[PDB]
Amino acid sequence: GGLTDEAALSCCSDADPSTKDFLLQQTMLRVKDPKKSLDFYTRVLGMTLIQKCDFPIMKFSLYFLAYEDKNDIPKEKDEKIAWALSRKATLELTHNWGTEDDETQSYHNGNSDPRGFGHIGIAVPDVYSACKRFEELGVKFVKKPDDGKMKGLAFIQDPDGYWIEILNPNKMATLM
Amino acid sequence: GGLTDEAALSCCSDADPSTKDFLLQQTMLRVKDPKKSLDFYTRVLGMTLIQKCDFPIMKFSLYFLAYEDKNDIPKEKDEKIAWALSRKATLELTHNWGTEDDETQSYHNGNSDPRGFGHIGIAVPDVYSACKRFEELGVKFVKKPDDGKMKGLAFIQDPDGYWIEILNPNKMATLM
Ligand SMILES: COCCCn1ccc2cc(-c3cc(-c4ccccc4)cc(=O)n3O)cnc21
Ligand SMILES: COCCCn1ccc2cc(-c3cc(-c4ccccc4)cc(=O)n3O)cnc21
Ligand SMILES: [Zn+2]
Ligand SMILES: [Zn+2]
Repeated sequence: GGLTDEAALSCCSDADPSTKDFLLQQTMLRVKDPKKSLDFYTRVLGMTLIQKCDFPIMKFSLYFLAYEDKNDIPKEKDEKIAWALSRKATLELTHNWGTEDDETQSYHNGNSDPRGFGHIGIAVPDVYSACKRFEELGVKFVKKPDDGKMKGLAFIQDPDGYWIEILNPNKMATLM
Repeated sequence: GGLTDEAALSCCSDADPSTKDFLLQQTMLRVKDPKKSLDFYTRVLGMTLIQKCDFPIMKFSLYFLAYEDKNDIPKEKDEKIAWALSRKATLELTHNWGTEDDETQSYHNGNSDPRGFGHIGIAVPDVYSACKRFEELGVKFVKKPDDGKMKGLAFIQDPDGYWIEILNPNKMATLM
């Protein structure tokens, strides 16, 4: 039903040299309550808060989370922004002020109509031990590692309900 | 209002040692037409198609795009999957078979009600030269670099309408 491998490659062009230093820097998700999101991403997932930016006229804050050593965060405020925003693979959480206190408000995770965004995914050394720890911490699951046909791969959800895939790259090929 | 820097830090925890090797591997977006999406991400953005996986019973294809040298892609199939799925900062595009032929179908970019996911962002050496080339290539813009308040920061759109931030970490706007 889909493209063949050769048809897909027929649509691919070699990377133009003007793009050689481009990097996929961030994925932005809006979060209802930053206190709950910061606790989940740092305590449960082990990410580090590398930069916090506040925009008082726009009435929002940005929280940059990444798998980085906090000791690599520069001291100078200008060098800190240039370093945080040049890290690959960051998660940018947007807090629109006041959502945490609004009962009628909630964000949409993209996995039910209207669909679009699906998930972020974390590569781990051991899906089963990571998931046993998530169960112990009361994390909500979308798919446990041994549920469904795709055994050894899981999906959990964050406080806003966004999906997070948990995968071990060294054990994926046997699923084909 | 927003959180203070100290209040945000109090919500954070140091990383449990069992998460020390976790990495943010992928961001998944559903795409209506893989031919259009592959052309955009490779020719316009300069990403490389590092892995394509087809699931005949799930009725979908997965395309993994990343800023990687095509010469680093392994030759053998199982080695290829383990390498592609262990790269940081990949973009996973999901093609649910048949959407390209459904005139009434379209994905939602998360930027209009109901909101959630907002965008991916690419860090570039210079926003102006990057955007000059995007203009020459007929890319659709949400925000040109000098439109509105924040200068030197742009937002473009992919073929499904997902927003893509174009930023230069060395030339970000001054924070209040
Ligand atoms: C509970 O509903 C969850 C969504 C449906 N669903 C179930 C399993 C599954 C795996 C992949 C999947 C497979 C793979 C994969 C598997 C084997 C080899 C190579 C890639 C990579 C990947 O990123 N993803 O997301 C994608 N959707 C999946
Ligand atoms: C087209 O409407 C888009 C939504 C509203 N909007 C306008 C400008 C703008 C910049 C950032 C922004 C600023 C920054 C930033 C700016 C200065 C210092 C540090 C971070 C990082 C970042 O990832 N983003 O997304 C986020 N939303 C922004
Ligand atoms: Zn952003
Ligand atoms: Zn995935």
